[PDB]
Amino acid sequence: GEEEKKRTARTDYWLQPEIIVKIITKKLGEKYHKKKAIVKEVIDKYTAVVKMIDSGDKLKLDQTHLETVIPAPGKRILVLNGGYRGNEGTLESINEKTFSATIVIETGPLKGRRVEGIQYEDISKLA
Repeated sequence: GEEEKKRTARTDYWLQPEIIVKIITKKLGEKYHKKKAIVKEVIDKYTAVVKMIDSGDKLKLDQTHLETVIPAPGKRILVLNGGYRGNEGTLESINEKTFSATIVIETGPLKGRRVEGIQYEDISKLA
């Protein structure tokens, strides 16, 4: 949004369970590279368990081995960072200019908050 924060780095950990991420590490194999997996469990916030959506395999990858993926408008997302982090949102529209998205909070008393400028790195495709 209209923030004087030139850096959108809220928290260095962004791994939340029940989100889809893309494996950009290739460390476990190319069969896992650029593939989509769901976080089954986060261990130490910087490390999480991802179950391959396609392969079905259970992997143990660090945040640096994973990348947040952004769905289409109308889909649910999990906001990972910011003052809304931990909440669920619906993707309204994306801003590829700032690499951010417009999401509306769908959880708690914050439900109904359509907040814009949420970086693709601060949200994830909800499982």
